[PDB]
Amino acid sequence: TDSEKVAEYLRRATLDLRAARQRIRELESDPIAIVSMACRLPGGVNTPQRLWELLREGGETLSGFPTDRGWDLARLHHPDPDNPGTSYVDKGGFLDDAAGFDAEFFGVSPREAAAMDPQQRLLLETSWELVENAGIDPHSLRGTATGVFLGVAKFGYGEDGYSVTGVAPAVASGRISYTMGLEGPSISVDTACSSSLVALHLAVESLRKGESSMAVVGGAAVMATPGVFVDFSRQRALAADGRSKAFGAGADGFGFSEGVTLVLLERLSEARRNGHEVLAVVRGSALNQDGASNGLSAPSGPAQRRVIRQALESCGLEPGDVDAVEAHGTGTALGDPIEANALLDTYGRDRDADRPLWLGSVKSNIGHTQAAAGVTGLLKVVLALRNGELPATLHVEEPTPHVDWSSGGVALLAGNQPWRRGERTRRAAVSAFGISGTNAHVIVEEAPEREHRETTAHDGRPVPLVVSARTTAALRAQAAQIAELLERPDADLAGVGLGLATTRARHEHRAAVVASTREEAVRGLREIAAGAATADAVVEGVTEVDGRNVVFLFPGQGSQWAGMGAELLSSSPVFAGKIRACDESMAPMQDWKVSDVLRQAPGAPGLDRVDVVQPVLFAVMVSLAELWRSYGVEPAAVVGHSQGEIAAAHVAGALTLEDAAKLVVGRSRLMRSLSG
Amino acid sequence: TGVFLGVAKFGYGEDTAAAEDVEGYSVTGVAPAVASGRISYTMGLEGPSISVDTACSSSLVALHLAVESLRKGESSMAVVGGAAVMATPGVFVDFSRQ
Amino acid sequence: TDSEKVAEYLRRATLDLRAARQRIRELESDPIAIVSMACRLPGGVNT
Amino acid sequence: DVVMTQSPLSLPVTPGEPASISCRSSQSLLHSNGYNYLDWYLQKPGQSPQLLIYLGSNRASGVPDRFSGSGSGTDFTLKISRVEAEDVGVYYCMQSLQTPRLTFGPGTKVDIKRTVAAPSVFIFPPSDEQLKSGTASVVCLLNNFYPRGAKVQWKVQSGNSQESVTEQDSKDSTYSLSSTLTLSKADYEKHKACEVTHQGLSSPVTKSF
Amino acid sequence: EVQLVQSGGGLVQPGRSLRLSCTASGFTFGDYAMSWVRQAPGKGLEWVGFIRSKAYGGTTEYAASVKGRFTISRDDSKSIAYLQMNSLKTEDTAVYYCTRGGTLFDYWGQGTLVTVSSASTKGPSVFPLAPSSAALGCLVKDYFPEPVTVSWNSGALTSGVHTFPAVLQSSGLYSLSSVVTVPSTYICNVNHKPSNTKVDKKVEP
Repeated sequence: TDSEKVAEYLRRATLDLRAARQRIRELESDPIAIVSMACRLPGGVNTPQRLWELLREGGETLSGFPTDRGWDLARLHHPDPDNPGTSYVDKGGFLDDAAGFDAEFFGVSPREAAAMDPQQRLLLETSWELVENAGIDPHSLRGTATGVFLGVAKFGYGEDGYSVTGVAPAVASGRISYTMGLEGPSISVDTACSSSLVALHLAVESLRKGESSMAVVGGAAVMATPGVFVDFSRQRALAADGRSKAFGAGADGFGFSEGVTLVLLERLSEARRNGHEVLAVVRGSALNQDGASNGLSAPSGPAQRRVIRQALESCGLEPGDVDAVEAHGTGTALGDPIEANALLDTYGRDRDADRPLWLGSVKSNIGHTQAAAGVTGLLKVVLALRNGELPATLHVEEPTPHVDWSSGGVALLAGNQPWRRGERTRRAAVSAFGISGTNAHVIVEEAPEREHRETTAHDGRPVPLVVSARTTAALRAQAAQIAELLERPDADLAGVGLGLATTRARHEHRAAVVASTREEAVRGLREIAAGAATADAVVEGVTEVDGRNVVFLFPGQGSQWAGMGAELLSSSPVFAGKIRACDESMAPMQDWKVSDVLRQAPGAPGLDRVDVVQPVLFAVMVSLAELWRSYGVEPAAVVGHSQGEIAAAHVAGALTLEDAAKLVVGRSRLMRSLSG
Repeated sequence: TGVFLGVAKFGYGEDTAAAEDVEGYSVTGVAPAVASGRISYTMGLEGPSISVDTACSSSLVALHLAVESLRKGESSMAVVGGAAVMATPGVFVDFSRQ
Repeated sequence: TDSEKVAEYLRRATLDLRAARQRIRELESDPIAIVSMACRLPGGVNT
Repeated sequence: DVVMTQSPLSLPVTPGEPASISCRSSQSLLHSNGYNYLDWYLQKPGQSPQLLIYLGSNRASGVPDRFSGSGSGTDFTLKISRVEAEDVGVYYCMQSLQTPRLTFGPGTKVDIKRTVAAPSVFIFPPSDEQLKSGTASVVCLLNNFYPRGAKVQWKVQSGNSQESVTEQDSKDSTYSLSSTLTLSKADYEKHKACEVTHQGLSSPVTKSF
Repeated sequence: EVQLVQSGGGLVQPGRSLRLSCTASGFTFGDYAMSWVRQAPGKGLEWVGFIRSKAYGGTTEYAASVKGRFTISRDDSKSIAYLQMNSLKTEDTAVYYCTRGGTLFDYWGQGTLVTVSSASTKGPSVFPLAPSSAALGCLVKDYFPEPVTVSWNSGALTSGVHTFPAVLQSSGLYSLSSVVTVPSTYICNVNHKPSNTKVDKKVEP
């Protein structure tokens, strides 16, 4: 029709235009969800423990120059700041243990493990923990398109054999993808203290280009040699009592020790579709350079204002939509006034009227942490979204008098402020400024609310509790933790063997327990590392082949139990369905019902006449197979004999149900003429 | 205009010892992340500066990133490339005939 | 009749579609150009 | 089956704040498959108007994305997420279920919201040159009576009269009006007086010869 | 991009024709209507001829209240849309411009102003206001032909000065005003293309 094809063309054009504009909008901007996090800060693991707990009050700076490392003491420390080869200020936090490694778990020879920078070992451990704490089985990531975009610097070397020693301290350590088996791009950047931040930026672009599905972003340091603590001491920049004070009355700029941080990013739509967990959203970033300043290492306010405005424009937001900002503290005598003035100029100018812009800094409580500083700031902000509180440590009372602190709507976070949910969706910003002169700004937003769920269980319903992945770890010993890591104060179910990330494929060892009452894991299974058990399966598998071939047997004629169970008939639905189907198939030729005999209901015939015994067993056997096949166990070479030849044929698909049933009954009846 | 480079190897002559470098010319002269900073500071550019390092292919990798920065309307012009090190004799020693 | 209106609307829609496709191509597949080069190489090479 | 159109006819705005305009018809503009035959037009001061959005929500190229259209049946709405200082112009609805369609009519106007001011009326008696040459003239300048609502009565009673207008010219929304009465002195001697009333200035200030 | 090259205009004088036309490029004439809208000074605009022409149909569709007075004409196959304007009238003084559609007036262009009348003259008035107890100005009564520029003291002070364009009014009297505000020496010399007046005014109550 002349008046219809034109309408169809118009409709197609409108739909295509809408789709094209939506695609353009998606390409130029797209929310990125943070799925999981993992960190290793000096003094304690990660997430809550070393965070919302410590961040409530603060502390740190345990000093204690490490003794495990060589680090000749009684010579580095000297009161004279002008001494040639010494350094003052002997404080400064440090990692509890940096030489720890498992080696055998990741499959590396101890000789190669010894000649290995601690950054790589800590990165491997933290990456495994990060993937684990996301509900994603690490073994399923093999062959995917995830990439790593981290930032690492070279901190000292071993000054003291056919290989290594030219590949372990190689900076470009993308061996994480080698061990895990990834295929995305692997990049190691270096842009001084802001490196992690700019690294993050790169990842975002890839996530919007479709060349990667998920990204791993983070940073690390180890501070192996004394090194910096000496050199900066000769520059009179580092100051004593190394507690860094941000926006106060002190000037130290203390170069705090190591720290490792990693986060996992994925496109929001994919995260919603797959069914992962979303913690926070990233929706814009900006990078720039200080340009020609009054010195190689000197901040420039105009560049910071420009980058802040650029980030705000890229996000498509307004400067009045941000409630809290994390600052690049680095407490010195010059950086803090410049940063404060820049923030007042860009975020000020009649912000609201009454709402002040809260300001804080993590480095005032945990230290500079070298290259992994910026991402560490993220680890603060997101937690503030997940607890409805602003962890305002800021261990300094009197503000800096150089900057016009008053006459503005930017209030220092002296105490603590509620951060509850509700209207006016929460937003935050982080910033980083490196030594080389590269500046970065990032805006983050609270995750959408979707939490309804349901409640089930609490019935009898026996639940398997396959071990928490007894694995390649020493074939022993580690079972201990799995025995004790499952301590339940008040909970139930907790399916570990489920698709849950803990799966770990139970690499080699494996173990199991089945119950519905209590734990019973602290029982024999616990002492299985040094003893035996009572009624629990213990296996020494070697996963010779992960997927074994499967065969079934089908000989009976002698089972003759007293009723082939009935509780499974009532509970398992597939068993009952197959039993009923077989009974219906056999109904129109013989009067007896297999279900009635099975239930031992009154009026059922005794298990003496063969005409009942032979068919009933058959009606059971096939059903059992239907159960096994229902659990992903597919046989290949059923070889059962005697009266089970026909059952095997039915399982093999060579015969129909009614044909086999009628053959069974006829054979039994004709044989019944012979007895004694 | 942005800068994208890839370099990493021994710190000049290394060894030796310090003296009286109160200014700090000893740490900002052998850093791999300061080459782009020096180029930007001397030339006066204001684009992003990147000092990537992923071994023998690093230069090409840098090129890829530069393309992205040009297609997003972020940098007007890009200065890509790769620099060797020409450092102290060595390297040959660790290759044990392999 | 109504044919003229439908034709005009279809033409405007096609024009907008062409503009959108050009924008997408410039966003994702815009060719880049090389202006000049410099190098230092073993021996006397320079230029 | 002619269809009328209408609009709020007044919407002072400020930068940053969003804006919305409603537009209703007399009969449904739907077609066999919908796609209401409604278009929006905007004319900036000093240039010919250009199309904004057609067929409901099909914002044309070049137009900033801040504009959006919605509605159906006999009611539609145009929304602007953020208003800026570069758009004052005038906006018109347009229907396409017909063809003999004449001019839009009143449409609607957009101005800058600002605090209400008051006029400062100054009256100037005619000079000798007009009296000795021909007719006379008297002015009743208003001098920044913002917002609109100027009126004059010339109480004596008053026939022919002339007036001018002022626009959003430089600052603080200055609006002014003048009077250009024409009359000889012989018949002007009967009276010795323009009266102006403003929505902000409640008092009807009257000036005499 | 530049397919609107509308040109023409003049004094015409009642009982005459005109050569109003608009040129186009870029697109194709063969599949486009023309349309024509005229905007009256200080009034709403309206369609000149309800053109709906060209294309395959090639019709005319003259507008109401025309009846061939505005001479639809509309030559097509010359990359032009010339519209004849014979037998004009004093009423239809306005700014006319073409369009790039029949029902979707999407692309417009610069119009041409046409005035068909003859009134007023070049006679200034320098009318003083004589404030009693902060107003001052000049009220030149005739400045035709347009335009006429007015300056105060050949520069000097410029604050609180309003050009204040005035209506044509009966008998086509082109009037202007200056209404400069001063507190508590003053020249309102008027410049016109044929001659210059350069006369001041002092206001005394």
